[PDB]
Amino acid sequence: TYVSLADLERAARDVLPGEIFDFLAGGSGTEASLVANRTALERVFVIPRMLRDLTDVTTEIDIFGRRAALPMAVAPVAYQRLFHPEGELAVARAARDAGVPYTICTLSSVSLEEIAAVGGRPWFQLYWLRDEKRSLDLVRRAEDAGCEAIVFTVDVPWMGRLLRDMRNGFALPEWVTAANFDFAPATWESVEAVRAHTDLPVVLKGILAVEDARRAVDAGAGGIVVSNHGGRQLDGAVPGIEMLGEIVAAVSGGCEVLVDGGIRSGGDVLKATALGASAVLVGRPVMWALAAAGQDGVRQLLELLAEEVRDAMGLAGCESVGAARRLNTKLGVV
Amino acid sequence: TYVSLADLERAARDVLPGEIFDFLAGGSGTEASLVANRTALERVFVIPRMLRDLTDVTTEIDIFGRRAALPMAVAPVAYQRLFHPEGELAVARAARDAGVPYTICTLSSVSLEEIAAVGGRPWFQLYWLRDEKRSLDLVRRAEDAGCEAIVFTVDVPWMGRLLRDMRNGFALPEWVTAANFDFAPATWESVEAVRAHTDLPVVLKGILAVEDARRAVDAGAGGIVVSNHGGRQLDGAVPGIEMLGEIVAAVSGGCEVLVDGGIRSGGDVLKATALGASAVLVGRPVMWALAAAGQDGVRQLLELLAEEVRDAMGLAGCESVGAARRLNTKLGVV
Amino acid sequence: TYVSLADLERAARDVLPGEIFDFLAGGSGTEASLVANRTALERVFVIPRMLRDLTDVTTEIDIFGRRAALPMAVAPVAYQRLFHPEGELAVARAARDAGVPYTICTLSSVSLEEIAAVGGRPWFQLYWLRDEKRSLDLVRRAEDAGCEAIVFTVDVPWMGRLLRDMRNGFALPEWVTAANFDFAPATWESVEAVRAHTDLPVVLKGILAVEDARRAVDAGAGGIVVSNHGGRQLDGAVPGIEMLGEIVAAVSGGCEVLVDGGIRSGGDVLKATALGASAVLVGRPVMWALAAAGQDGVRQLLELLAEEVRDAMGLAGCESVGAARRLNTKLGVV
Amino acid sequence: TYVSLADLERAARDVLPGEIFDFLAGGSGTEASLVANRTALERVFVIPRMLRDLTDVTTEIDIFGRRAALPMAVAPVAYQRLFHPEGELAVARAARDAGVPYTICTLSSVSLEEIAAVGGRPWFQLYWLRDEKRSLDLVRRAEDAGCEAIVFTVDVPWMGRLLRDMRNGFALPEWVTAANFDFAPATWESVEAVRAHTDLPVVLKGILAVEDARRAVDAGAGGIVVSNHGGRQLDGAVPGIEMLGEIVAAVSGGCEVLVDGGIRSGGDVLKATALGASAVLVGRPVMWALAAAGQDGVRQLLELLAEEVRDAMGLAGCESVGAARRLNTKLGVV
Ligand SMILES: Cc1cc2c(cc1C)[n+]([C@@](O)(C(N)=O)c1ccccc1)c1c(=O)[nH]c(=O)[nH]c1[n+]2C[C@H](O)[C@H](O)[C@H](O)COP(=O)(O)O
Ligand SMILES: Cc1cc2c(cc1C)[n+]([C@@](O)(C(N)=O)c1ccccc1)c1c(=O)[nH]c(=O)[nH]c1[n+]2C[C@H](O)[C@H](O)[C@H](O)COP(=O)(O)O
Ligand SMILES: Cc1cc2c(cc1C)[n+]([C@@](O)(C(N)=O)c1ccccc1)c1c(=O)[nH]c(=O)[nH]c1[n+]2C[C@H](O)[C@H](O)[C@H](O)COP(=O)(O)O
Ligand SMILES: Cc1cc2c(cc1C)[n+]([C@@](O)(C(N)=O)c1ccccc1)c1c(=O)[nH]c(=O)[nH]c1[n+]2C[C@H](O)[C@H](O)[C@H](O)COP(=O)(O)O
Repeated sequence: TYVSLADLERAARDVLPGEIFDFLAGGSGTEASLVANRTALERVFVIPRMLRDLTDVTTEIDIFGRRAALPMAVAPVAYQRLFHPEGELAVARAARDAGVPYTICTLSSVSLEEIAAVGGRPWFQLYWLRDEKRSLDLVRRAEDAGCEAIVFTVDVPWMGRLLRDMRNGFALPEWVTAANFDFAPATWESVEAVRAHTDLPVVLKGILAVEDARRAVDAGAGGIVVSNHGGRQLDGAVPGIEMLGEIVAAVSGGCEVLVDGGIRSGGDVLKATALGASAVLVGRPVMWALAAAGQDGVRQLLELLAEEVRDAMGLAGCESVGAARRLNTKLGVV
Repeated sequence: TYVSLADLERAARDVLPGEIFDFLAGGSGTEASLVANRTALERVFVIPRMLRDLTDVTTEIDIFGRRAALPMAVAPVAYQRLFHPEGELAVARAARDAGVPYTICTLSSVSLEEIAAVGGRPWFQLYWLRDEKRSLDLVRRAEDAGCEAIVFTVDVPWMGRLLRDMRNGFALPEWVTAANFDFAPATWESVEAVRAHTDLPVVLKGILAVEDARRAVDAGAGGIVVSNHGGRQLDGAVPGIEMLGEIVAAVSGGCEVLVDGGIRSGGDVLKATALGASAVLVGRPVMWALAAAGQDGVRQLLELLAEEVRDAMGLAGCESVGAARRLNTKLGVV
Repeated sequence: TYVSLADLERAARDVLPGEIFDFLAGGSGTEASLVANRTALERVFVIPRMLRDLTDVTTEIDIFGRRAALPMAVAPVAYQRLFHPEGELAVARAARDAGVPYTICTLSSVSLEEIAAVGGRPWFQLYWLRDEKRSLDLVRRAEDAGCEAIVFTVDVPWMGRLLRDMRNGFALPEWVTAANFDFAPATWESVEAVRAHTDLPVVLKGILAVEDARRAVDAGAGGIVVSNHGGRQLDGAVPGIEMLGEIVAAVSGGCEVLVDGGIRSGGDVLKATALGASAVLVGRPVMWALAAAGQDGVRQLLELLAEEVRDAMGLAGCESVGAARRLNTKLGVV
Repeated sequence: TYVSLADLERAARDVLPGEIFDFLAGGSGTEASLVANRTALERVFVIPRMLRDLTDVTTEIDIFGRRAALPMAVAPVAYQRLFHPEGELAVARAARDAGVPYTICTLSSVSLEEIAAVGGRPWFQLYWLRDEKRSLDLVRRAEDAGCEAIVFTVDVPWMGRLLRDMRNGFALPEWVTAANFDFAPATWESVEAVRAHTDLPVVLKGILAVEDARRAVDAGAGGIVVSNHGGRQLDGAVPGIEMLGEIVAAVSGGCEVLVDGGIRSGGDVLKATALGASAVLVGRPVMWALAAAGQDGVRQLLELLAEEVRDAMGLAGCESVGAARRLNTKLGVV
């Protein structure tokens, strides 16, 4: 029914109201960083290895103590009921059935306790709130509901200027709510409060500067996500993929280094791991599957990605994800 | 009404006679430098910083002793009554209300004494005239009218070959005059005469060679504008943005280093300051706002740019323009 | 009738059912490596030499002890009866008449004994089978039939995901069979078994990593083909042409270094030899000639390539292929 | 009537039979080098100098002892009566009136004695003939007719494959003859014979390798033309402009270094001299002027180029062509 992610997006374009598709597809400003995320992955070529034993090819990884089926998690994407009536529950169920971590947003259209109840060891994405006490109660909620990691999003002191939204007069419909509720910019002091408040690993999403990666490790982060936020925050922010190699070297095994932005295939996952990522986050494509076919859509996308990943690892001579990290790359043209 | 500068230009294209739009939009020769000004800014990506205190984000700067609201001034653009009946007065009033310096041209279609009377601490742009005595009387006029800086334009021994103008038979209409009047190429001797004749800071516009920047500082310039003149002078002249980093390093704090050409957004201002500029000049977009909506148009453009700038600084972790200058960049592709 | 290879392909597009043309033309995944093979050859420019003695310009080479008319062989392409009723026999006859080695596939639609009987010293391309004993009997067959080299294809643990085929529901027609029959991934242990089983030179096709080239030489390979398999295996695998220079230097005369992917002209052959290749393989264009005009088509293509090669060598000042290898190159843009 | 060279070519496209325009416009093979000649000049940007004394801006040069009005000569272009009934005489007259050297071809459609009689100190371009004695008699003819330099073309052991000509069945019409007559590849021995046979400076056209430039100087060449022959010889040969800087450094003042290919404006002339050329050759654009308007056309083109050159030198701060050679450049993108 679907052979690549490309045909998914077309499906979602038909199903969704254009102002919802635009909300999902769009970037900030002139969408330079949105485009650059794809340019970066397309410039990377792999140097595959030949003739290696591929008896037990496995795409599994251990991350934050738990096994995952792929080196991938579902990116935090707010208001998932915009794309399908079951919203976050459809996606979280498909993620659990696929063995892939799911990231519950601070701004989910279903409450985090409900999404966590689905099972499948989920993660919680935090946005720093007005006062510290509410922020730490959010952490506590997610911790009590059984979430396994606090994904502290650090690149949104405020939202980027999403011009597609401005020229649509797009507003949150009234059947979509911030189910976790009945906002202020974070600092390294905020990170310290969260780290002190939880035993869960704390993961900072939106690190792009080598020195912010070093400071994340010193701050006790269990990991970072190297990310320009899908090109929706600072327009002109460097793509995560372009900083990944440097950051991995500076961090020097001190924490997990994830990357997101533009992952559209198993080959892209391979590239990311060959540049040194522990895992990737996938955002928009998961929402395309959700809008096209609900939970079964996302399941199919996750299975198609699982096959593409295992395909690419074997054709490159990698029996484990660790070996994929030891691949070399070469930059190409366009 | 307007979300980016892009939609402004479209507005001005409708309102203006095509031969006036062409006069404003065009470059010299094959317009290679015109295009290259945009290519240069689009190749630059910022490495934003995270989690920094943004309590008092301020886009203000001190330049030539005075406070400015943004790190930006209105570029000198001759014959502004081509674009609107109020011409330079509409733009200067909007500049003053926005806290942004305005550059009165030697070739303004309203006299400099009138434009300065608007208030708002303006600057005077000088073209070297036939004989030294008239040139220095121009300086004296501008100094007496209360102008705060002499912007000595040094890259026009004569005008570039504007081919759009040749193929339109465009000529100055008879309702547009050089209101300052009832021309010869400048040299370093001319700069010295002007410097001796005024206590105002002297700023050389059109410096592109690292060694001309060094000599500007030795000559006593209070600053330079690194500029290929909007691609209207030497076609094939390197973009200012591409020389900015080198020049800033060679000048080593010896004078203010401004840049112009292609600034089209708050992100572009951020890029320029991350490459080391003290401030930028904006030319064509201001004229688009003037032609579309007179003084209120320019006010809106200046406010939209002010928001975009403050947006971009905060998303990049910069509480001051000084911090924006300490950002790193990375060159991308196309 | 035909002046370049370009007009051949058009001819084949008309003659062939679209799902057969797609099977021939297509790559894996998003076809990034397919495209990159052409991008790589188009970025390379030659620095020709002038005024050298061109009395006896000869395109001949000695490879694996035998003389060849051109520094080129026909790439292994399975199921050649898809393109013409005479299939591999038409191509092998044209190859023999042109003095160019022909590579019999494991998956040929005519048996290898028949294709070898055509004459013209052919080569045998091996895919590792289910059990070692069948694999080595294949080698033995080809050796007994008089094949001169075992081209061990090492980059297909399994096939790449050919999306053009998936979206056509393309399947092998019933008049096309694997005539050699009435599959498992290879390892360096497999290479060693083959080397021990034959006195023929063993050539590993699909080497892209410098260290796999070094290991090939240590393994006793008489040569390698530096190849990403025409962009049909790992999508995103670096083009052979981009690794050729490095590999040639690492191998340091230890074995023949061939390259394939994207060769479309005599100039391309020249580029490959200037980067250090001993010879190239040509795949798709030969099938275009086969589909357009059977054996006479391939003969014409081989003659047109022979002239283009000799043309390019002489205009570059090369009397022998050895001299072409001593040419320098320069990388260009797009 | 004409503002740039662009509008000339359009004029010639209308006037000329398409198979004649194609003969003039076309390159060899896939026309990669034809295109690359323009790409190379468009990637080069100048770093202009400011505020320099421009009292006596002069575009004149001394080359081979004689004064020329511009740093430019008309490239050798065979069979000029294809483009206009007056052929080489129209062009040579316009060249003389403009103070620009003219290169008489071995294959001119008017005899060299006639073209030289026009005046204006012309040059003779030599192709090595069947036997040495005829070749040296050609040199002697040109020397006796008063030619001032032997432009020995060294990059045509035979002609490139001009595919536009093959697909037009283009043949020399019967009103166009090789007026110098009633061919064999050259070697360094041929150069030595010519040098011994004439006191005229010998200039080798088609040098692209740094070491061929060194050997040209050792051979006693009074100069070289760094040229890939307008992309009509080896398709894929590096553009002259891309080798010019290296060659100028290796030659180290030992001979004049000219360049051709793609010169289309005064800016292009400036770029070439900033990379170190003594002068350029211009080919196709001169034929466009000849076909559009005969002798007056070429005169207009030469005057338009003279103005563009003087324009560009002054805007870059160069009072002499020597100063233009001391400009720096910067490579850009596309
Ligand atoms: C597409 C998309 C991405 C969003 C997202 C909403 C959408 C519709 N949201 C929003 O914050 C946002 N600013 O848009 C949000 C939207 C509306 C209101 C408030 C917030 C969140 C979020 O909550 N908390 C986060 O940590 N990241 C977010 N991302 C980025 C995502 O997680 C990956 O970084 C990136 O999508 C990888 O790229 P790719 O899609 O190419 O795989
Ligand atoms: C668009 C434009 C730019 C002009 C301008 C006129 C126009 C219509 N004029 C003219 O000299 C000129 N040569 O066109 C002029 C026009 C007509 C007659 C005589 C003179 C002046 C000028 O007086 N004195 C100067 O110092 N600079 C000038 N600029 C360049 C501007 O100040 C910025 O350097 C650049 O515009 C930044 O680029 P961007 O627009 O992308 O922000
Ligand atoms: C176009 C094409 C290339 C094939 C080919 C089939 C086709 C239709 N086959 C296939 O394996 C394949 N995977 O498609 C095969 C097809 C279908 C079923 C099973 C196998 C073989 C093969 O048997 N054994 C090999 O060693 N290489 C193969 N190549 C790659 C070729 O030899 C050159 O490497 C490359 O074509 C140079 O590039 P270019 O064409 O630009 O000159
Ligand atoms: C366009 C053109 C260029 C020719 C030319 C003929 C044409 C129609 N001819 C031909 O040899 C040729 N091979 O085409 C020729 C044609 C037909 C029969 C036999 C010979 C000669 C030639 O006699 N002796 C030479 O030394 N160079 C030649 N060029 C190259 C020229 O002098 C500059 O190198 C280049 O044109 C600079 O580039 P640009 O045009 O961009 O300024």
